[PDB]
Amino acid sequence: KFPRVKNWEVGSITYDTLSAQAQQDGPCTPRRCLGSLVFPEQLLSQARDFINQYYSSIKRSGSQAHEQRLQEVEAEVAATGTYQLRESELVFGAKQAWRNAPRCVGRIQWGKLQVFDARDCRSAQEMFTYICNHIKYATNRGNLRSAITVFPQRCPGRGDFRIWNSQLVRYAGYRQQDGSVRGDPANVEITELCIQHGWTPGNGRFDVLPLLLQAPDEPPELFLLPPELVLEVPLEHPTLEWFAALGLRWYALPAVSNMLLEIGGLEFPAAPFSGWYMSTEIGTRNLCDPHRYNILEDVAVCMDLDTRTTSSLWKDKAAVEINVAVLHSYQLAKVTIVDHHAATASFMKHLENEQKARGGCPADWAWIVPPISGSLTPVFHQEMVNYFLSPAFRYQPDPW
Amino acid sequence: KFPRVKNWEVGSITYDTLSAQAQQDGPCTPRRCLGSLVFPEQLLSQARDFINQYYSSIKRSGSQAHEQRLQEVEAEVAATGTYQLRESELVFGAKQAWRNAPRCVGRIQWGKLQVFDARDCRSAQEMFTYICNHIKYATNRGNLRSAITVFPQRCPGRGDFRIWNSQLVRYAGYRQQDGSVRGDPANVEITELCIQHGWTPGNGRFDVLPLLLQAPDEPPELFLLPPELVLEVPLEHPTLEWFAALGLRWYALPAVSNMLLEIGGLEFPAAPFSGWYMSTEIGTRNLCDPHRYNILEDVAVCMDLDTRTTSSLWKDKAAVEINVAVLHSYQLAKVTIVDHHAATASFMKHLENEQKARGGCPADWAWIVPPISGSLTPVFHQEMVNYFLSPAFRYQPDPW
Ligand code: HEM
Ligand code: HEM
Ligand SMILES: O=[N+]([O-])c1ccc2cn[nH]c2c1
Ligand SMILES: O=[N+]([O-])c1ccc2cn[nH]c2c1
Ligand code: NA
Ligand SMILES: [Zn+2]
Repeated sequence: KFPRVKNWEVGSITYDTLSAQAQQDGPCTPRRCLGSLVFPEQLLSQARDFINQYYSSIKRSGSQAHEQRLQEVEAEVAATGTYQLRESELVFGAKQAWRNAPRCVGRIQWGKLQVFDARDCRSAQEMFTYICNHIKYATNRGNLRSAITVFPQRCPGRGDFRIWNSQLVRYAGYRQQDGSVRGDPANVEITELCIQHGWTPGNGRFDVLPLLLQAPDEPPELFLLPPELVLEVPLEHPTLEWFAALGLRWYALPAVSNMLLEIGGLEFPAAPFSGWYMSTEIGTRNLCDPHRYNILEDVAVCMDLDTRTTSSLWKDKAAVEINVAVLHSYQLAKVTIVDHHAATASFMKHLENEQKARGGCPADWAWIVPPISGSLTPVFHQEMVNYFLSPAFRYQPDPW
Repeated sequence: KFPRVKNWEVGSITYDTLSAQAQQDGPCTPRRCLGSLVFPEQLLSQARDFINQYYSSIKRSGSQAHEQRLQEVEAEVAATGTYQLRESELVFGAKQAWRNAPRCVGRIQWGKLQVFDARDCRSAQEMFTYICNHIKYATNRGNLRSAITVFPQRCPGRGDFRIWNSQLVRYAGYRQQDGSVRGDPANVEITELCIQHGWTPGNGRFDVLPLLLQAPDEPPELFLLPPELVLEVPLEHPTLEWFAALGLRWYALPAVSNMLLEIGGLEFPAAPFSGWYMSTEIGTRNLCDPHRYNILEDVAVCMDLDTRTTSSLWKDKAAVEINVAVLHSYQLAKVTIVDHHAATASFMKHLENEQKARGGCPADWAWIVPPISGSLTPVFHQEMVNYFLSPAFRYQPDPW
């Protein structure tokens, strides 16, 4: 009943006993594995389980306080169909959700998370203020700090609060007449939506998009982040002098804003969170994916590489230097960043810590292993077990 | 019912209808995914299914010959508890087994497999002759040809033919008294077994191991491969002149010899197959894996790289050049080899062919994506479905 998990580099063996307690069910079946794919009484059950987790965490399970809390939750759900989380529970819940995220390699930092309680938010304007304060705190002038802001939970009698943008800071993507895209191709849809809602666009490759914020049962409202709040880093290479001339740059703060936070059966459709970048996401994914900025060929040509044949590994060489530039640039600008070697090494420690703590750790191998130099990192040689635990961060349909 | 499979680079969508027809079951459940883990009547149902597959392949399903064959097989099983394959079925079966291997990126060449029928093999000595013949045919002085030699099947009241070695060509691994290992650490166990059975061990880093061949109900017999039959490639770099001095080398023929070929319920414990190398297996895994030759640091030092900090990406830079050396060296020696870019590109074509041919393709994402520069290849951005189809190549316990 317990999956044997082996590490092929050292040969060590462990058994995931935590998986046996996975809340929901994934896409896999004994007939076929779908691991590579990206995407009343029920409420009470989840609520009771979460409360049990909370009291267990503070070493007070089975106490009068524990029993009282369970009774209160039941009473509220019986009377309103929902319930109110206590401040301390929201904090605990948010940390667990990050802890439970199978695709996150930076989980060793799970317990260090600043939680901003915005459950009293009433308007899009107030949403904006909350978001600006989050960005300010999180950016901390380069010494990034992990944070999450939680807006009002989904209610049975009203619409949801939603942040239309996928991240708080993203670059516009403008479709050109010739069929090409200026800016980030991943952001074409949201870019066009902003324009449709009244935003006169820029014409650059790195235009910070306005926020399209939605209050319950109301059309989304446009808000522009003060430039002074958006910390960016100009990209240069330590030896390749011409690299800085490409005019490339990236933002400091990776802040996912389109996921749903689930705590004890309660759902928070708007709960943006942020940490700091692992260099490969910028250097490899954002800059080199064929469907993103796709700068590989241009960089290789500037590096005087032989792009005539694949065997020269011109692509690999260019990607490595682009990653070097990202690391060099962030360190120079004094903006928090972590390379894939340091990040994966820290995750191995996280796995060890979690084995002792809960007897396992939900991890998605395809996402944990970096987009470049996979086998050069320890996680590549580590077998993993992927499963769903709650509290959790979940994907949800776009509000439009 | 039919899993939706998406390519994230192009946005194309397909449905794997083939998976719903997968015979055997895998390790995954809706509770948890174990996709990253490395490891009479029943016979008749498997036999009938395979016979049906064969007749469908020659467009004669439902014919008198088809029915007569099904009846013939049923009669044989009732009279002996097993049955024999016709040569044409054996050839078809072997090809399907390769076609069905989820972890193989070279499947576009599946139809070109040359199948050698060695079911008439009478002894370990004859087994050796067959193996040497295979090596000669397959190597072809550098112009590699894919092939498989099928030895007698497993049958009741008789032992099995077995090749103890994991591959026909492997380098010895000598555990030094100081804890280290001279040669390939992955081959320590097999090296020590060869020694026990009377082999006089060498002391080099690249000593070609002898073959430990087992005939039914007989102890394994030692056989030395004539040096002239084992084609090897000395490794050098196109610009780094000192690389050649490292004395690195690798063999031309990758020939897996410890897997079990399963066809229509029948099992062939000894059926060695071979193709040609994808450069990353040698350059990245064999030479750079921590638990293998682990030459990364030494090469980085010779390259004058700053090995003090991980953020300089010295590991990545060294790995790329080692891979360049491999490609350059095999091309210079005129020995067939394929880089990861060309291999993955060909696999995308194979997926397209298979979608039209069978409505799907069992593929293990974790194994298909190369150990370096994953996202730089098209397969990384392609969702895959992993399932078991028969005929198939399966892992089996070591004979000892
Ligand atoms: C402290 C620095 C952090 C690092 C280095 C880190 C790194 C990563 C990486 C590399 C990914 C995969 C690529 C991607 O999804 O774009 C990821 C995914 C994820 N991370 Fe973390 N992370 C950090 C902080 C956080 C925080 C603060 C939270 C939440 C409180 C979090 C929640 C998640 C979630 C939910 C995902 C999955 C996103 C998805 O499925 O698209 N991470 N993280
Ligand atoms: C012709 C060129 C070929 C190429 C470039 C190729 C490449 C690969 C690669 C890269 C792997 C990954 C396994 C590893 O990491 O060692 C693999 C696995 C595999 N290949 Fe192919 N292959 C070829 C031919 C063949 C042939 C001729 C067969 C069978 C008739 C075959 C059967 C398999 C099987 C069964 C596996 C799984 C082995 C394991 O998991 O240990 N391959 N191949
Ligand atoms: O805070 N996050 O969930 C998050 C998401 C993606 C990346 C990439 N580098 N760092 C990250 C942090
Ligand atoms: O013969 N094979 O199945 C096989 C196994 C691993 C590799 C790596 N490059 N080529 C290969 C062929
Ligand atoms: Na990003
Ligand atoms: Zn799975």
